[PDB]
Amino acid sequence: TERAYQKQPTIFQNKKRVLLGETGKEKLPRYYKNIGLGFKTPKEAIEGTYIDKKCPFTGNVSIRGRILSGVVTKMKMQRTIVIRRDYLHYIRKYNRFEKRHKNMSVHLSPCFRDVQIGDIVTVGECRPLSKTVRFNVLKVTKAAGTKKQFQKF
Amino acid sequence: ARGPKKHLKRVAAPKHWMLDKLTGVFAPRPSTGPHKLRECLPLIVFLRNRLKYALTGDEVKKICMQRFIKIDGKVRVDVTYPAGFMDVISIEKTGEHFRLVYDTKGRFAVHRITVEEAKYKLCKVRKITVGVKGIPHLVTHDARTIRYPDPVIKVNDTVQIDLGTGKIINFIKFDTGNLCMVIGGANLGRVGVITNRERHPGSFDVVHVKDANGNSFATRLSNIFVIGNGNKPWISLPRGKGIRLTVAEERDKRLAT
Amino acid sequence: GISRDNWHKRRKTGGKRKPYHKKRKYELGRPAANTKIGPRRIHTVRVRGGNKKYRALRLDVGNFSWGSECCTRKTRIIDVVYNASNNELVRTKTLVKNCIVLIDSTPYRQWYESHYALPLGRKKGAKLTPEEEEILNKKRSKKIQKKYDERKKNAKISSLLEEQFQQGKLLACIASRPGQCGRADGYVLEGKELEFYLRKIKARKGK
RNA sequence: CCUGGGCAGGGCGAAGCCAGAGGAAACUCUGGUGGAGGUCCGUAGCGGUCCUGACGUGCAAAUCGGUCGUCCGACCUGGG
RNA sequence: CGGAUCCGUAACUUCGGGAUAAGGAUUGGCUCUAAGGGCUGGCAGCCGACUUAGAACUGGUGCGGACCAGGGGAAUCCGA
RNA sequence: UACCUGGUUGAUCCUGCCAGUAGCAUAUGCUUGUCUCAAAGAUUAAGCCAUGCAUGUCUAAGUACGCACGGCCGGUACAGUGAAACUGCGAAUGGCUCAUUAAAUCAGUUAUGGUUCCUUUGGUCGACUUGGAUAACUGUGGUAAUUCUAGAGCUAAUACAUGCCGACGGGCGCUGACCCCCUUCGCGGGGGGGAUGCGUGCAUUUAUCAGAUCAAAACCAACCCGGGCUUUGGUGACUCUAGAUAACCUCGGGCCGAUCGCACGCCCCCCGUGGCGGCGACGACCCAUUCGAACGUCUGCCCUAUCAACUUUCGAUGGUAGUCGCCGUGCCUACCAUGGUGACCACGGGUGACGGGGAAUCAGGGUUCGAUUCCGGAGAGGGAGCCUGAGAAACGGCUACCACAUC
RNA sequence: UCUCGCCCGAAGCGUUUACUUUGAAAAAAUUAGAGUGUUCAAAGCAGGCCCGAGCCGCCUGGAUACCGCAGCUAGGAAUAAUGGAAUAGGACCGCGGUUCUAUUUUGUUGGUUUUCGGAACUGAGGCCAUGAUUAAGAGGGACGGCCGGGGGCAUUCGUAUUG
Ligand SMILES: [Mg+2]
Ligand SMILES: [Mg+2]
Ligand SMILES: [Mg+2]
Ligand SMILES: [Mg+2]
Ligand SMILES: [Mg+2]
Ligand SMILES: [Mg+2]
Ligand SMILES: [Mg+2]
Ligand SMILES: [Mg+2]
Ligand SMILES: [Mg+2]
Ligand SMILES: [Mg+2]
Ligand SMILES: [Mg+2]
Ligand SMILES: [Mg+2]
Ligand SMILES: [Mg+2]
Ligand SMILES: [Mg+2]
Ligand SMILES: [Mg+2]
Ligand SMILES: [Mg+2]
Ligand SMILES: [Mg+2]
Ligand SMILES: [Mg+2]
Ligand SMILES: [Mg+2]
Ligand SMILES: [Mg+2]
Ligand SMILES: [Mg+2]
Ligand SMILES: [Mg+2]
Ligand SMILES: [Mg+2]
Ligand SMILES: [Mg+2]
Repeated sequence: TERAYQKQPTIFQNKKRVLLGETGKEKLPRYYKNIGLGFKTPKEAIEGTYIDKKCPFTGNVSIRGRILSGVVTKMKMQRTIVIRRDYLHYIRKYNRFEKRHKNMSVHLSPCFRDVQIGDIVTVGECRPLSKTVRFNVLKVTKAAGTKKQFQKF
Repeated sequence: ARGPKKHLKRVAAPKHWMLDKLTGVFAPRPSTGPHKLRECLPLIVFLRNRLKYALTGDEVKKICMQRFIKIDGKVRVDVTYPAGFMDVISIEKTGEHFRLVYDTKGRFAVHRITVEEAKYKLCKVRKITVGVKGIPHLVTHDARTIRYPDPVIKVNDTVQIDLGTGKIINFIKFDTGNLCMVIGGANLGRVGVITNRERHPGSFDVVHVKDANGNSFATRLSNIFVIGNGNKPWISLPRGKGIRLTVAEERDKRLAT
Repeated sequence: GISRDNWHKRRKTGGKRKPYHKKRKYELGRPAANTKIGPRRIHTVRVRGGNKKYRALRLDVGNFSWGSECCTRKTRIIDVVYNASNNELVRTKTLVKNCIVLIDSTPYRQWYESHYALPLGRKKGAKLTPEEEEILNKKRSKKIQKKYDERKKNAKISSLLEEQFQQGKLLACIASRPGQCGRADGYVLEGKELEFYLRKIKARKGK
């Protein structure tokens, strides 16, 4: 359901299908956006339930510019996660590298479920969503270990 | 700074204007027009510096308002009017019909053409759109916005334009096998047949071209001007086909003299 | 003197940024004008690039579109209920982009009579309103065409809109910015959104 | 010594306990709960610092009015 | 000065304190808004509690409006 | 120029430092004939300034009854030069300096599909001339003066305003009297025409509908022919552009020439009292280009731990909606969640720190400067606010405070 | 793959960084460096041949090299790490069934159904040489004959000194 004041992006609701009286299905008026770029739209945005203004597959957030990748660190921020990008910096004097990283926040779309900490995520440049969020989660690639295992309870 | 810029330094001037270091401090800043400041050539540079018609710039400023020099059919009153690639320059008294084609080194090579070809002009389509009441518009890099062009014009095409009426004719498409001329980058003025395009989703695509005697280079789509149709250029280009051979071959040509 | 600038802010961590600008011109801030429900009164605002902005200090008229049947007529703005962003502006009666306006349901009744004859909202009196209800007599086959419009399409405007037409108020959502374009343009709440906002207004009147 | 009676309300927040976070470990940090004490402001009660006030052949052979110290106690107090 | 609420609190130290340290703001009236529960039916409905926070308006800056009620700081000697 | 030398000892070897050696760029001492270039109040004091200048501008083409000069010159306004004013443009440029500023500014690279844009370049541009107002000008004045101004009279326009004709009404939507054909005794059903009335074009602000990759039949009811028919483009991606549907289009009111000059000819008619007007200047609603601006992505900066936790009631991080803004935004507001950064050095301080392209230094590697002529930023004693303007928080603009400071 | 015209274009295309070789990449000035007798030179971007003045003249230059680090594209697969299949929920090919829809021919429209194109779910079987590199003169652990004035607790002995 919804836990806000209004959630209705673009699609007009009432077709007034009532010619003799029937309930029918209501999941048919759903907005479906193709992001292009050779990247597959997940089926959670097809048969989902969520309504997100800042979703790359539902909202008006266009994906442009650069495409980067990172590893997810935290989930405690609402509908957006913080990733880490480890890289090396070449130094001219000593003639070898050093580890550097810059933690960035990125808008995690709620269609990307099973987004457990440690997975390699693809991010894309968009418009500035908030003060520290500029990228947008695009595709979750790695399962970050064996999902086949199960423990007690 | 506040607002737009208003002057231009000789040191900050682009290299292809052949300006000096001892002559003056300020460079002639071109006025706003169809071409940007890095890919244009002013009338005072074309007259005072290149062809050597007047020694001082005040004489050029006098004659351009005494209505001798005209660009593309109509007379320009500005001494610093921009005139970029593929512009017809004619002055009204003798056979002087100059084409602003690019030299192999990147300069503006002069090219005097007969009047039967000086009447016409090629131009690259910049984009295509639709406008009021469902009519098609075409925007040219020469800042020509023309209505009802044709339905079979791709965005990166080259269309012949008439100067007397402003009518389009003879469109040529971006296809493998057409003779093109590079108008920007490190390989500007390079004339070669389009060999292989490579598309990329990052809004910029690369093109490998080949020309005669076994040479190949690469460029981007923002620096490609189609000039011919299968080793048949619609505009006669001066000093051979416009090929950079080798610096050593240039020295050998200078020794052969 | 209002600055919407972002150079007086903290960093990713929270380090205080040092000030060196002087709150420049391209980062303007103008004070808010709470659009009341009085008569029509709109001032002008100069905008960079020589543009003109229409600041509506108070408004009476509005342009609200019916949802399903695709009709749009004039509207007198009556009352402001359930801003759902700041409840102070409900008491203040300020017209914002996403607010709810009580349409006076009179200018839809003439269109509903003219296209969807045998109308409603007559409180089951069946003796009043000599409107020209039964004067034109519906001579030709356009009577049959109106019969297709009235019984085959069946004109279902089910009981929520029925009760709102009987009460004479129509709950509508604004879709335009009243302080920017000077227009209180919007649409009529229909169906699931209608019952959702009706449930919110009922719960707000309850608790 | 024996046997009985009494001490309005608030402040500080010990031990113990719970939850969250960090650490490899030692353990640490934060938010609560808890109500400890010859503890603090203060009433009744017990004494009497100052005005060296009033009286000063007075109400009184030691009292009165403010200002007072302490008031869970090494506390006050009846009877045997 | 004095009550209460919101900030912020030093030298020194036995680390417990110093501390209600020092130093500021608000306090009236009248309308509202939000939060803090119980009881029935396989989420819906009925009934009361005085608390907190926020907003507008207004009275001659007037709000602990009477009463209730810590002036404070730096030091020395002695007695913990 | 891939380089050393003297000094601890009675004497020798080694670590070690000191002192000589040579550029560099600041000052200073002595001396100085020619000639080509040539930095030059940066270091302390982004301290104070007397005096003189650095921003003005007219074409055949905005407005000329100036009292100024004067064409031959008669009269049916205006020959021409034309001082001064009204109007438009620019004074947001250039020059100067580096005081703040340490992921801030800058440098390399990417996009605005999240915005504006002077001017230029093209498209679009579908009543034989109305109204007040006013300067310069004439006389009259005030004060100690200023780029100070009042009141009396006058006139102008591309300053301000108001506002008409063309142009047949094409075509479409909704009502619409009436009419034709087939069937039924009529009732009734189907198909096809048809004036009045409201609308109508581009933009503004809404809401809705249709909008491309894929070909073979079988049952039931209506109708056309001789078994047989129908359509905008682009991106890698759209809530892009373009159509249709009902209404506002906002008095501080988007546009749809009440403008000027040159060359002067042609045609019909009863007269021109009517047309045919070729070219040029103004921005004028919008669309793109150009000069850019603006916030955005990644990466890159000196020292300090005697700066190890920082930020969050005065947003710290995110979400939901709204306000402002040119738009995307905790830029701001109400509610909700408790987040975000850090030993891979954040946070807190100092810089005698504007960042670079660069400069000096001769194996390579490095070290130290870069205020300085180019680019970008910042400021005009400190610091706040704002009109005009497309562009300013402007200072050779204004307003108020502080420190100076003239009559 | 033959979906769009016995081979190719084209699209599925990259498991992804680190590293190399191209290529675009930027703005000049400055630095190395082409040409040039500025009287040589520091510079400058110039100038040079014919003509007795009479050719109402011709020809050429104003390049290149670096532009680290960061970003983009196309080749390379040695070097260093990363997951593939261990409770099989793996890999290919071929089968049974359920629900749904875009568009074409039945002359067109309206109602019904199938093949077809695909996403979603589900049951069985065949198929793989069906799937785990052996255990470092690396390491942890286990066994057992020892060994050590190693540690802790309790006990026992010895003179001597003092009284
Ligand atoms: Mg400047
Ligand atoms: Mg109530
Ligand atoms: Mg006590
Ligand atoms: Mg005390
Ligand atoms: Mg006391
Ligand atoms: Mg006493
Ligand atoms: Mg006494
Ligand atoms: Mg007495
Ligand atoms: Mg007491
Ligand atoms: Mg007391
Ligand atoms: Mg006490
Ligand atoms: Mg002290
Ligand atoms: Mg004290
Ligand atoms: Mg002492
Ligand atoms: Mg004592
Ligand atoms: Mg030395
Ligand atoms: Mg707040
Ligand atoms: Mg400084
Ligand atoms: Mg060197
Ligand atoms: Mg070196
Ligand atoms: Mg900037
Ligand atoms: Mg400034
Ligand atoms: Mg000064
Ligand atoms: Mg200035």
